[PDB]
This record gives sequence, structure tokens and C-alpha cells, in this order.
Amino acid sequence: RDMKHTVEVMIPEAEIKARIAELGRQITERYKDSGSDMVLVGLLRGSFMFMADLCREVQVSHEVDFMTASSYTTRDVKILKDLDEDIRGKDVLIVEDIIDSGNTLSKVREILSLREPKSLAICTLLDKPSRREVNVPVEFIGFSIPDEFVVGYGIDYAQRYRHLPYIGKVILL
Amino acid sequence: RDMKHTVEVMIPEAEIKARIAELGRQITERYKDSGSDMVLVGLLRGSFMFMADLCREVQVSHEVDFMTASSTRDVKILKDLDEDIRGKDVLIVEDIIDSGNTLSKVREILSLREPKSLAICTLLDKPSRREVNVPVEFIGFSIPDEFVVGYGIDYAQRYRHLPYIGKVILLD
Amino acid sequence: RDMKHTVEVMIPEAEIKARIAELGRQITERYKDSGSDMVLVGLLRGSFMFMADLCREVQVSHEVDFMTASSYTTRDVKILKDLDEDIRGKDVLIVEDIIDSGNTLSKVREILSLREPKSLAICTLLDKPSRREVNVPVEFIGFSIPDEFVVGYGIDYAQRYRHLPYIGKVILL
Amino acid sequence: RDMKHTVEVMIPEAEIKARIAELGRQITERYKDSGSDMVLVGLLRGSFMFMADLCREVQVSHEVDFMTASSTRDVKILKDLDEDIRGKDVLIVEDIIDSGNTLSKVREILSLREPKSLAICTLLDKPSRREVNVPVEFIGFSIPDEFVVGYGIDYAQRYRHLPYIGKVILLD
Ligand SMILES: O=c1[nH]cnc2c(CN(CCCP(=O)(O)O)CCCP(=O)(O)O)c[nH]c12
Ligand SMILES: O=c1[nH]cnc2c(CN(CCCP(=O)(O)O)CCCP(=O)(O)O)c[nH]c12
Ligand SMILES: O=c1[nH]cnc2c(CN(CCCP(=O)(O)O)CCCP(=O)(O)O)c[nH]c12
Ligand SMILES: O=c1[nH]cnc2c(CN(CCCP(=O)(O)O)CCCP(=O)(O)O)c[nH]c12
Ligand SMILES: [Mg+2]
Ligand SMILES: [Mg+2]
Ligand SMILES: [Mg+2]
Ligand SMILES: [Mg+2]
Repeated sequence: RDMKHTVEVMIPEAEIKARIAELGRQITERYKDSGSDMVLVGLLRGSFMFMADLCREVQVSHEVDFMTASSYTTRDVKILKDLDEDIRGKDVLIVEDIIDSGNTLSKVREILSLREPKSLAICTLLDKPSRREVNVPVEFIGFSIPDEFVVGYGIDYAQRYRHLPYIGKVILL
Repeated sequence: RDMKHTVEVMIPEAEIKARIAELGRQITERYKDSGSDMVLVGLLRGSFMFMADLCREVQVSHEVDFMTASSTRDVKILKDLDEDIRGKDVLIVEDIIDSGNTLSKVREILSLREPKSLAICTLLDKPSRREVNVPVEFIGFSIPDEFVVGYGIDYAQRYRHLPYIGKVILLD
Repeated sequence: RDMKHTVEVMIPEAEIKARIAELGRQITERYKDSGSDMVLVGLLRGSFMFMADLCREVQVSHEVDFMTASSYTTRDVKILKDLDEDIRGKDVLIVEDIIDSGNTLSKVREILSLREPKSLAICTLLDKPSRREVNVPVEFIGFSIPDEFVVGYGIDYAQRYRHLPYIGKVILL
Repeated sequence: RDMKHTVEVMIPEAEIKARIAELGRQITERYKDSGSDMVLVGLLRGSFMFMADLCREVQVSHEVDFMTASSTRDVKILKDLDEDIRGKDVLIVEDIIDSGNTLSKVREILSLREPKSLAICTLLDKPSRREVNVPVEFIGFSIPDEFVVGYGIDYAQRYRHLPYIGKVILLD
């Protein structure tokens, strides 16, 4: 949190926009013939930018909701802020910025599943298979990256760089 | 919500105090030799009073925590617990169980956090209106099909401060 | 949080019950001729036991509500859980377990005051004038104690002793 | 909530994108020489999209935080901020201001935490329905008295994902 560093571009703004466009088309095809109500659920705070760009590329009538989970050395996954709307009998797509361990995301899916939605999938922008500690079903993935320390596009470093339009790598000096 | 009514006594303060003492001895005897941390989890708002009196009758070192749930519809968490319950003996403390919809869903959520044991203690039980068969190990009173008030329990945000359990009787 | 210790009785269960009875009579006289709706507001978690005993000794029709404030090195006072009901045009009595610095309580009163209640008073069970860092108006006080490390009656020590029916002092060994 | 209607365009995506770029340069020029930490505070849910596009146009190192408020009645905090704002330049990011009741009360609450500066940036402003004179330093569009949807803003939880601002037109 307190180290001399700099930031290089890893995934340019244009690459993200192109990849999200594709994701939008995939998500659209998977839920266009569903009929039931659909809702995209974002995990604050990292997902807000990804959510904003993604939901615009989804050509299906859907709702947008958010929830906040507890961040932590091993502790219970607690809900700091639940969803505003109901999800039972609905198509729910959890929208994440990045999956590493998948601990929090695994628990969140369990909690949501109890509310018995019609379907329940996960869409993450970044994925680190390397750091996975729990196997979680992830239907849509934007980028698979090695264990690199990335920032930008909602992802922070000591609350910094959330507003970068590009995914960047931090170089410790 | 604005209906003319009266409140008759159903369970006097002395009866509650005595029954809670008994519940205390039973809860104590169950968890006294556990060797794992114990926590009483109250469901706000209606159970604050029951919780305060109950934990004072529980002669084992335990923690006290609270949780606020919502409402048919989905059961959402307005205020989650403050502390972890993983590997702990958890006792859910609820004021009253009518249908059991809320308890059922709250127990599910907490069970996901893998506590050593998960049990429920309710002051009032109204089995004539149960829709879901939830398992309760401690019950203070099984009551008739009456709309009860007092002791944390309210009627339109009214009567929570009554030291006794009463029943609402509407005028004709 | 990790020290060898023991607990002695400082304020017996019976003394608390007697003092709360008196508080109930005072509070009752101050608000019996008000007319407006009344609500007792408790600060979780320390206030739950004090709230339960106090509201029963208040012979005035009132509502009971709770809220949780952020606990922390100097940080913003944040609301982890707000009130469930409205308080504008009402007689509001904040119910606290203990006042030391009065930092959190001062901010909480400010936040609540913005909602424009008819009146706004504070009732605490214990008071340490010694440790006061901010001057806060406190209309009702159960006990004034010196700077002693107390537990019990909702007050904890590493989440312990909340359930003690008596106010106790911890003796570090 | 269940009324038959249509959605006509009021502000096209290109117009929003261009206007947000301008807002970006203005916000940047104001806070570029502050020397104090900056934070954009969004009011959920309706402002997530505006926030995402806006902060990408703000060329100063800042933090992004969110807050959920309620609704007449009292304005309560369902979800408070995650980080402190004391001694920081705070910019409240809101989707639309009709009456201004919520903004007015939210600004009051945040001001209590004594930030270095407290300002408001709204995408849409509908002054024909303002009940409280709240001070806004940045406004994307001042709009006619129409029920707008899209770009985070909803009609009965619908249309939040539209890349443009539209207006709801009921059928006769
Ligand atoms: O490369 C990173 N940059 C910044 N943060 C992180 C994290 C920690 N974490 C992000 C931080 C969450 P926050 O402190 O913003 O609430 C990712 C965990 C997602 P998962 O448990 O479901 O897999 C993991 N990797 C990174
Ligand atoms: O006899 C009763 N007296 C008063 N209330 C009730 C209820 C409803 N009450 C208890 C419901 C228990 P459930 O039927 O879910 O098993 C819910 C109120 C929660 P809130 O005040 O935070 O909104 C059910 N029965 C009674
Ligand atoms: O003697 C004590 N025992 C246990 N805790 C404490 C505290 C800390 N604090 C109690 C701990 C609050 P918690 O960590 O349970 O959320 C009292 C602050 C009240 P104020 O700021 O309005 O004056 C101060 N004194 C004691
Ligand atoms: O033109 C509009 N389109 C859509 N909605 C609105 C509103 C109400 N909308 C904005 C209110 C702003 P205010 O009038 O307080 O200045 C409140 C919805 C909050 P919620 O979705 O979390 O419950 C006011 N105007 C419009
Ligand atoms: Mg995330
Ligand atoms: Mg209950
Ligand atoms: Mg306190
Ligand atoms: Mg808004």
C-alpha cells in the first residue's frame, strides 16, 4: 500500500471495448429466448465501470442491481449491502471485475442461489486461473491473465487508479 | 394499521421471567461442555428484549450479535452480523415464529458460513400458522392463533416496550 | 485484547435495576405532556440490554429503533445501519451504554438532528467525564464513573462479557 | 408502473459522450491544483453509468466511492461510503435532479464529515420541478419537464441499460 511504483498499459482501452462488445453478443444470445426477467448484479466497488459498459452492449431488456460483500486472516463473507430488487424466477448474471481466489464470489453465488433464480451465471472481465482456491462456475470471461498485479477499470491499488480507462500493470520500483 | 382495538394480557411478566429462567438452564446445559466459542444471534428488531433477558440467564461465556432481515418476496439482509460465526456454536434468538418463512431463509444464509452448530431459540411459537417446517430446539411458549404484542413485538410500531405479552382485540 | 485478566463486580445487578427505575420516572415526566410521538434510539450493539430494561420503565407510549455507527486512527463516523422509522416531528431519546470521548455520539446526534425531530436528548447508562473530547448535551445519566475499564451489561472486552447482568471491572494480571 | 408507453430519444448517445467530455475538462481544471485527495461520490443506483464515463474523463488522481440513500419522509442511509472524506475534495455525482430533496439532505450529511470542499455534479437537471434550491456547480443538461429514462435512470426498474437519455410517452 506504501511502495514506489508506476503504471504501464497492459490491456488498452480499445481492446477492452472490443472484447466487451463480443461479450455483449454472447450474453445476448444466451438469454434472448428466455422470456423471464433478467438482472445484472454487480459487486461493488470494482464492477461499476465494467457494469456500465457491459449492460449497454447487452441487447436484452434487463434490470441493473448492486450488492457489496465483506472484504478481508480467513473471515466470513458478510453482506454490507444487499440487492434492492428480488431475483427469484429471474435470469441473474453476476458481473465481476476480476476473479483470483474466487472465495467471495463462490459464497455470493451460494447466497443468491438460496433465493432460487431461474438461472445464475457469472461474467468477469479478468480471470486469474493461477490464484484459484475454490472452483466456481464462470460462464463468461473477458481476459485470462497470468498472476500479474493489475489496476484500472474499477480495480484499485490503495484506492487508486479506479478511474483508468485501461487495464494497467503496476511496476514496483 | 389504524384500527380501533384493545390489548388484553396473554402472558404476564412473571410468567415470561420464569420461563426465560428455565430456557436459560436448558441452553446452558446444552452448550456448557462444547469447548467452542458460542454466539447468540438476535433478529432485529423484535427480539432485542428477549435477547437481553435470555443471555443474562445463559451461564456460559458467549458473544452477542444481531442481524436485520427483510420480508411473497425474497429475504434480504439489511444489516449483517458484525462478527464471524465459522466454527462457533450459534444460537438464533427470535421473538416469534408464525409462518417460519423468515427463520427458514435466515437459517439457510447462516448455515453457509459453516458454524460448528446452528440452533434456534424462539420465545413465542404459533404453530397453527406455520407454512414451513423449521426445526426449533428451544420454545418458550406455543401460543394460540392470536395477534400478539409487547416484549419487542409490535403492532404498527406500537407496544414494543410492554413487559408482558398481550393480544390485540379489535372492536366490532 | 489478549491479556490475562479477571472480573469483579463494580455496580451490582440490583443497583442497576434501581437506578434504571429512577431514570424511567425522570424520562416519563419529561415527555408525558408532549403529545407528539416518541422514539427511543439505541446504538448497537452496546445499548441492547440497557434499551430493553429502560424502555420497560418508561411509562409513555413510544417506539423502539436501532442504528449502528462505524467504530474505529481518526476516521469518519459512518452509518452501517440506519433507523427503520422516521423521526421528524418526534421526541427522540438516544440510548447509549457509555460515554467516554463522545466523538461518535456527537456525530450521531448531528446526523439525526438533520431529520428535524421535535426534541433530541441523550440517555446514557455510564458516563466518564474524564475522557470527554467533545462536549455533548446529555440530559440523563445513570452513573458517573472514573476512568475505569468496565465491562458487562452490553459493554464488551474483545467481544466478551456482554451478557453480564452487572457492570464489572477487569483486573489485568 | 404498468402503464402502456413508448420511449422517444431526448439526448442521443453521441451528445452525452460529447457533453461528458466537456464536463471532464471543467472538473479537471478546477481540481488539478488542489494538493488534497479527491473523491467522486456516486448516488446508487441511477448514477453508476454516469460515474463510470465521467471519472474516465477526469484527468486528476482521485478515488471513486458510492452511497445509497432512501426517500414526504426522512432521507436515510441504506449504504454509507466505504472510505473517509475528511479533508478531501468531494464531488457528488448524481444522475438527475428534479426536486432536489434527496441531494439537499445527502449534501448535509456529507458536510458533517468536514471535507475540504463539497461540490455536486449532475448529468440531468430539471429546474421546472425544483422544490429546494441546492447549489450545483456542474450540469450536463437542463431538461424540459419530461419523465426521462436510460443511462442509469429507470422507469419501474426498466431501461437503465440504454446508452441514451429517452423520454417516456404514455398512450392515450
Ligand atoms: O491484481 C489485483 N489488484 C487489486 N486487487 C486484487 C485482489 C483482491 N480482490 C480485489 C479487492 C476487493 P476490495 O478491497 O476493493 O473490496 C479481488 C478478489 C476477487 P475474488 O475473491 O472473488 O477472486 C486480487 N488481485 C488483485
Ligand atoms: O402475532 C404477531 N404479532 C406481531 N407481529 C406478527 C407477525 C409478523 N412479524 C413476525 C413474522 C414471523 P414469520 O411469520 O415470518 O415466521 C414480522 C414483522 C417483522 P418487522 O416488524 O421488522 O417488519 C406475525 N405474527 C405476529
Ligand atoms: O471501558 C470500556 N470498555 C469497553 N469499551 C470502551 C470504549 C470504546 N467504545 C465502546 C466500543 C464500541 P464497539 O467496538 O463495541 O462498537 C465507547 C465509545 C462511546 P463514545 O465514543 O460515544 O464516547 C471506551 N471505554 C470502554
Ligand atoms: O425524469 C425521471 N425519470 C426517472 N426517475 C425520476 C425521478 C425519481 N428519482 C430521482 C429523484 C431525484 P429528486 O426529485 O429527489 O431531486 C428517484 C428514484 C430513486 P430510486 O430508483 O432508487 O427509488 C424524478 N424524475 C425522474
Ligand atoms: Mg470484484
Ligand atoms: Mg423476529
Ligand atoms: Mg455505545
Ligand atoms: Mg440519483
